[PDB]
Amino acid sequence: ALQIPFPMQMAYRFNGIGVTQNVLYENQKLIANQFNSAIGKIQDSLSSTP
Amino acid sequence: REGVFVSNGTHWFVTQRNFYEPQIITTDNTFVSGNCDVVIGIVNNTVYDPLQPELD
Amino acid sequence: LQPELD
Repeated sequence: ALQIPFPMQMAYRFNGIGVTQNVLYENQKLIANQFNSAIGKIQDSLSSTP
Repeated sequence: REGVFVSNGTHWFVTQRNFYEPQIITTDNTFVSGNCDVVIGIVNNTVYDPLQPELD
Repeated sequence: LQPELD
């Protein structure tokens, strides 16, 4: 296991889906907020689903 | 373009991800996008241009 | 670049 800063890891994965990494470094803040909000709604979804 | 910016303490290099092979940072293996104040953790260094050494 | 000789 080789340690790597987490934003650079996500930049690699962005390359993996055909989007250039500059797109990630310029929207880091917004992306982080979107990810946090989604994770927050996951638990609510699990709890509300019968 | 491919790899990661790796510095060995005093100098900066570009190297392919899965095997250490440092190269000089030049205009050929990098691409530009916008001004340099929005990206976090950016550093400073000389980016050589191969057209200058020819000096026609 | 050589043939152009700019």
